[PDB]
Amino acid sequence: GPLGSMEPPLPVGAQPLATVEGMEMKGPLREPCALTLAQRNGQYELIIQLHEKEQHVQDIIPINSHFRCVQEAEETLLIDIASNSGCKIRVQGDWIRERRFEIPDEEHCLKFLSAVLAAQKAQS
Repeated sequence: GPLGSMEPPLPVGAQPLATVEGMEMKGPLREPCALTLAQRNGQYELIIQLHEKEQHVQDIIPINSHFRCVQEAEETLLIDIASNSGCKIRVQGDWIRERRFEIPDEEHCLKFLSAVLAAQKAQS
């Protein structure tokens, strides 16, 4: 019913815990995107989707020490929700040097931040 006529863009094995629409900002320019948290193989992983004109690029960014989500701060992994209402976060790790992301949808931001925060909180 809720599923589309064709397999979803996200991995089949992946279990999208939460899905939200955000915007990826980069020094030279920005580009609309979407942040989706999913659990695969009993592990937590964050998938970043870019609304690229060509095709939705699938970026697999596993959640762990290498992956960090800082909410408008140098390193505020413990707290992220406190800064609701248009939340801006930054991701840095082996997969990517540094990229910015934002979610203007507060209601959606709560689920995204809560799910992602819980994932990192549980790991560390």
